[PDB]
Amino acid sequence: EKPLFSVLRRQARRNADPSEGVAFCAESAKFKSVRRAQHPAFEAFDRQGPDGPSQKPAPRKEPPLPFYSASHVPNVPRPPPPQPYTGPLKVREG
Amino acid sequence: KNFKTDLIRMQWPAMRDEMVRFFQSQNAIAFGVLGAGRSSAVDVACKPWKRFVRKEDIQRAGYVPCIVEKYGIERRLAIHRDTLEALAFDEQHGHLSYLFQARLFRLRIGNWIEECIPTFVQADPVARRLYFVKFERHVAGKISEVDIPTTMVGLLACPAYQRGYHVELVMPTIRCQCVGAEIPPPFFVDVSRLHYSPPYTAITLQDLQHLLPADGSARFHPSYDAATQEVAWAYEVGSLPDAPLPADYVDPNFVDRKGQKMDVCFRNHFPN
Amino acid sequence: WNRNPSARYPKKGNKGCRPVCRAMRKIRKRLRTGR
Amino acid sequence: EPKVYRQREGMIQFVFQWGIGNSFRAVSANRFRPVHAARPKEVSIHPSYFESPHPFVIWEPL
Amino acid sequence: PPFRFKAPQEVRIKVPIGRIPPAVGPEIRLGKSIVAVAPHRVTAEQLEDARRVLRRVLGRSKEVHQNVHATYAVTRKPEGTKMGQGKGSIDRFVARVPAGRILFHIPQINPFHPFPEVEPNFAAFKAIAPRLPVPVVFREQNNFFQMHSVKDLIRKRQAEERENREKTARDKLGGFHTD
RNA sequence: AUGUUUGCUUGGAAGCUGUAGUCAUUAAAAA
RNA sequence: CUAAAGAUAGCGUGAAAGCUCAAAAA
RNA sequence: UUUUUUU
RNA sequence: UUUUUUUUUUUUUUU
Repeated sequence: EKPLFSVLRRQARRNADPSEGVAFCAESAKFKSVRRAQHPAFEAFDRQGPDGPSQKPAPRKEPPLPFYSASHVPNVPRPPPPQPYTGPLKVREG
Repeated sequence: KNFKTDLIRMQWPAMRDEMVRFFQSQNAIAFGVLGAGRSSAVDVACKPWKRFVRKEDIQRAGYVPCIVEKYGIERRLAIHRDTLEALAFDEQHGHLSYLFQARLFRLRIGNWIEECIPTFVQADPVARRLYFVKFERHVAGKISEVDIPTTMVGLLACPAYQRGYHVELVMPTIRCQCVGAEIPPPFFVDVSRLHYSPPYTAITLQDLQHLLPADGSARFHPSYDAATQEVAWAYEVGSLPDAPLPADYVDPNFVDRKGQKMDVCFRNHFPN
Repeated sequence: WNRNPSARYPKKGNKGCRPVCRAMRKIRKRLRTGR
Repeated sequence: EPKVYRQREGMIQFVFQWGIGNSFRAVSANRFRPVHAARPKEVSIHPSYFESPHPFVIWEPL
Repeated sequence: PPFRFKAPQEVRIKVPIGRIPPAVGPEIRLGKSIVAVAPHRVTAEQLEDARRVLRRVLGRSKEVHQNVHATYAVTRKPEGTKMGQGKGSIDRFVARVPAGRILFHIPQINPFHPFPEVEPNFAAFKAIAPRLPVPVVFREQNNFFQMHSVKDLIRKRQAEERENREKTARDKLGGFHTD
């Protein structure tokens, strides 16, 4: 948080190609993925994320509130500006 | 000994067949009553929205204006009040139903058919009226977030309730991701087996997970936790523990005209 | 109750719904809007 | 007979920020009042739209 | 799991007398529910008396919940003050209850599904509606759908039996050919 | 209609001064 | 004649008796 | 110089 | 069911 006047240390980048688990199968003498088969849509959703520019808000986990609550009011009349992104960078194909 | 008994016993097999046949016939429509393999779609006609026409005019005329907007051009339609409200308010002593937003409307305009789902509804708080209803297209293969309602019809068969214990329905609706050509029907909570426990008793979504389509078209929200996401409770009245006020609580008595919080709420000396 | 003085006689046809010195006009509206 | 409406192949969704103009809004006096506010609108547009014929013409996304 | 959430606390701060804003949308609550029709002020004593009457009428086995809490403070001129000498001391607390807001509700679900011939019970709400300074209307929403109704099936069966009977009667006399 | 004035309070409590419970009738020359 | 009849909804008495209603039949 | 009550 | 309203200056309600 505090001010810094110096060149920041080198930060290693993160990959974009996660691993996968496979197991042998004698019924075809081949290695099959351990993940459960699903719809392409589901597969895509889980992997990348929601398809489209926008989506619906998240559902409620906790039980409802026994009394009314004005949850449709923002925290502040004037939200602060967005903060910069900080983290590992994507690795470009060589 | 009497002959009527004998006759009745002899005739019972025949009588059974009639009920069997009646239920079969009833079931035939799909080409039990509470089965998951039941469609819920509706088909209604519409009228075009004329140029230089206001909302008010249409409303006064006896119609509900609507528009259709995603995966296509913006289309304007008008649906009869007596036709729309009937679906909207499907209870004699109820308000806007949950099921209203969980269907597949096959609207017909001119020479075109649109398979849509209402998203946005503008209804009177007290009176039963519809001002404006928006629609969203549904295309096969695209993820569609839909809130499927739950039913607890089989409440009489509850040992807990029989014994005099209190039973509640926590979750009225469950979120799902529809990909298929049709929306799954309302879920049924089978409460026939719910015994009272000293601490508390509850039912989760893991039990109801078996009600989803076999083809895998529908799926619950990943955010949920089937191992801990309760849907129904069973406890004793006046035997609950004390808990503090939630941090995300907003007092409705300090809301501005604009929908903003009062200056007072930002003060140090502002409990809750 | 508010019934004696002349600032509470309703408008009749051809007055504009706001004659001189009226209070009930703004009282009823306010009442309905919230008391 | 009746037919099911189907969108054109290759179409995608796109959110237009700031706003969308028209004949009316073409006029300066008929412009938007808080000109720096955000007025997003979701519209379907072909990806090929974002292709200029001449190099001297470019498309600023922001 | 279930919890007994603590009620809010009154705010000991002088506030304006501004108007009551309207409601955003209709509030849906399972089971029986009582709501207002017009905006007005309600006092903590009024709400407490309504709660006591509801509890006495219903009994100790049923459960009830409150949806409105008294937090808005209001001042009053003490007896013995001049025209204008500043704001008066806090007098009482009221709750800004706009039209359509819910006051009380019983999540209890009618178990009697195959008995649509009987209207719901609103004796508890009747016992307190005269007390309230606002007009109230009873409400009871459930998960019951048209599709899942036995009335339709009964109707269908009656029709079928009628038809069958008619057919039989016509065929018996032999005034027309068969098949 | 009947077991049945079913039970505990109560000097006494029948369906009908309080409260708990709140189902039992059609069946053995049916195999 | 067949069918049906709440542990008991409204009267009544001193502890009782008695009547009526619901259900059933028509 | 009254209107309405589907099939 | 409608024409008839504070038409509450008087008569009149003649539909």
